[PDB]
Amino acid sequence: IVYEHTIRLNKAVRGKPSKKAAPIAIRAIRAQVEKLAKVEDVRLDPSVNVFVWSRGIRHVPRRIRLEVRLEGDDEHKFAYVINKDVENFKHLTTEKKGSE
Amino acid sequence: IGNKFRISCGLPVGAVINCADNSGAKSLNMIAVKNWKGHLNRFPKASVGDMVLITVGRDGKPELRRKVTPAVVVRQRKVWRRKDGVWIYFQDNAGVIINPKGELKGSSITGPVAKEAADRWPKISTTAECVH
Amino acid sequence: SHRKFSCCRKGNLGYLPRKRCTRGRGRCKTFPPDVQGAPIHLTAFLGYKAGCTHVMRFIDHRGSNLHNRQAIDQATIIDAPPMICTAIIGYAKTPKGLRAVTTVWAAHIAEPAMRRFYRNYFHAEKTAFSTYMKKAADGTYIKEQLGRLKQHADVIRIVAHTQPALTPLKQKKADIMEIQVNGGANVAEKVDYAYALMEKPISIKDVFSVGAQIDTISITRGRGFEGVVTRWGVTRLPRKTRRGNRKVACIGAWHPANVQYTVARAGQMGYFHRTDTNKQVFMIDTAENPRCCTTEFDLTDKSINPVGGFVNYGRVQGDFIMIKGTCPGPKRRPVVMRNALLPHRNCPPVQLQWISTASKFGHGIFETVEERRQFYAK
Amino acid sequence: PRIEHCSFCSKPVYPGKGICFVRNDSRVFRFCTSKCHRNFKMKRNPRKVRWTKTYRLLHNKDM
RNA sequence: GACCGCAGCAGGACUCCGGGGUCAGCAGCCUCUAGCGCGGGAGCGAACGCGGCUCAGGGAAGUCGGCAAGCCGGCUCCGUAACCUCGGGAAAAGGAGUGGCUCUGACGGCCCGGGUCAGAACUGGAACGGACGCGGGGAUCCCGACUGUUUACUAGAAAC
RNA sequence: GAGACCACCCGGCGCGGCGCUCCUGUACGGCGCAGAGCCCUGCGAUCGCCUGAGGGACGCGCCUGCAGAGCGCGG
Repeated sequence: IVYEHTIRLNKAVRGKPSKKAAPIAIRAIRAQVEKLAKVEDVRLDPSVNVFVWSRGIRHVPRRIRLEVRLEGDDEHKFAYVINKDVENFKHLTTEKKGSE
Repeated sequence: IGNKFRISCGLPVGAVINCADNSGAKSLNMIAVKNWKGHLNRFPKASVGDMVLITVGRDGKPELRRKVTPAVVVRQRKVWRRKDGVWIYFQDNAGVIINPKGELKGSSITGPVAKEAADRWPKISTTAECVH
Repeated sequence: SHRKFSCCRKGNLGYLPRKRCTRGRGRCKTFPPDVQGAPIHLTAFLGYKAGCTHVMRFIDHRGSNLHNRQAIDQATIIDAPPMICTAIIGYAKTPKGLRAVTTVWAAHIAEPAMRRFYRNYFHAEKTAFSTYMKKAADGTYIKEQLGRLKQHADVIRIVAHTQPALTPLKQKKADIMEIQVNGGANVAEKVDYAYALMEKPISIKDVFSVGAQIDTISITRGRGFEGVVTRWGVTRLPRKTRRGNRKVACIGAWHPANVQYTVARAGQMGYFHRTDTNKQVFMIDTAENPRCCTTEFDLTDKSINPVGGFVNYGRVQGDFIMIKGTCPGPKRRPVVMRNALLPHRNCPPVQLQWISTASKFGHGIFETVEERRQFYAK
Repeated sequence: PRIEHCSFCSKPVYPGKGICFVRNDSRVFRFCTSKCHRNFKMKRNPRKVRWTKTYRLLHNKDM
């Protein structure tokens, strides 16, 4: 089950100090995946970390698209969030790739 | 003359306003405003059409200076709201020396003069070239 | 010693205690004088502030510099989804003071009104007026109860519910208000008038007329814990002062040994029930009419909706009342409008030359989407 | 309604919107917005700002 | 980074070697090498503080006092007053220019080097020391000629 | 819409799209006999067109996508 969702990180740091933007952004990615995944464990590929910090700790990209897979077993289902680089974030919305 | 609708007062006391008349004064220092009751700590304030007690600056002709003179502010840099909703402001703050009776001390009022100043004081209205 | 220079107190002690309003919405409290000789009229109506606008007006105020002259004023649109009566409450005048003498509820109470009864409708058991519906339905019980009101009641009130589905907000649960019935020749006529309005819609047009002045009641905009300088209006002290200049310096003398309630102290500013008064009703109309707010000079259909929608409010699909100036409260807040208790005698007559439907979101120059489309054309 | 245009922008000021400046040449300069006014007070040329009808005229996009 | 101050004490400790760019610079501002992430973290984004910005119109009317802040400033080129122990005053005051591109002259050695100084065009919302660095100025009066020195830790002075 | 914490007010929320409106001021790139000139088809600060463009939005309208109302606790 591979969810495909975009997240606007500009909307995430709204209300928080610019110096801690990228750390706040990473937390938002964990929290906003948890809402989609419905499972608590979220592990983000190092690629997701590099993208959020591409333009520094104060000017995180305005939007990031993440492909998240829910692979897990023995009740510890976890979501593995990767970074999908998109030229256009225009007509982009949840695009789950099937189930199980 | 008549009743003046409140306009934002842009020139506090200590303001120096230009002279718009050929009286021979160039700069007028606002000592006070006529009809002002005060509140503790509040400097007197004045706007277009209000009589202000002024003193002529050192640049002025000797006869005019060293005495308090009454004048009416005719131009105000601060924007003000007329009842119709018009917000109007002027390039400079200027005044014309006029006795409380309403006799101008000057033959001509140079430059634009505000409508409010012109209605309240009749002699300013005839003399002013334009009432924008 | 003495203050030396005379200065007034800062703030109205009448408006103390300055606490967040515990009452949920602005309450009518006192209602207009009955008169005892007028067509029976309801005296109040709830509204949700929709927005503010500009209205060009022609002034007929004799003796004023504005006579025979145009003016532009702040208007405040109060969205008015039509209310529905759900009950009638009668009140005996007792020595202790007005005390209720029983209320007769509607045979059928609407879901919005029922939603008000519960904190969570989905998880509740919907057990409201369950045995009441059976006791009524036939309606013989309702008439018997209404008859008890006719003899034992002197002040009659109508309970009414707003429907928030036809309003852009997410309240979903209804707001209930006891609107007084005034002016009828006698109490028996008053309750008869009430039965006709029962379980049927009431519109602002019936309650208030253009040209009348109404008193607007609502909870004010909340600023949270504020400093004395913002909350009570005091001076920011000299900027050469240690420990801060945003504080009243001395809060009392040696004696009285206690801080007096007069002295300004820092607390909650905002969310206060306040009643404004004598705001003239410029225009009552429905947004369903395309030409509802059109005037002869514009020559455009001009509905009440600004281009891009009211800001922090939405569709205003139904009827609306426009008041002169401002009413207490932020946009999206319930505001009880009540007939004036003391109207201003020398108010001019309202004739609106132009209304502004230019977008309030940003600065608008086009009053219709078609008008903005025409300008940008290609 | 009665309408005026910006002396700089050349867009119809709607009634009740805008600021009017009386210049020392006795010329009223009506300004639609604060931006209309600020460009004039920096004497920045009207014909080098594209949104202005003056530049629309120069491009010949709107004349 | 271990010394000395009761501490893993924004305290105090003497040397030696000292890259690049912008620059008059060993200045400020970013960087290569090399070091490295410091008595802890999360939230919320009240009052009030503490540092930092901006503010219409007026402008010291505020105050014991313009305290604090603001102005000014780099370079080139004009233009510089009273006064003077003739050295100074003086950067007096008071102005004008300054960017990018495209060129054109100057200046050596014997076709080979320097990159500074002039002079143009042309271009840009009416902009250029575009960060940074970096006097506000004048008129007087009293003391002490001056550079110096001074009560470690409330007087830096007209005192020595 | 309310707030230090609480409380208050409202609730199958929200996320991220799409229109509308608005902010700024005409996006990258491609094109030109633009361009002061210089020099070989090279160079060039810039300028005009595609473009009141593009980029952005915390206001509105909608779902077109994912979702969203605890047999959690207490009575």
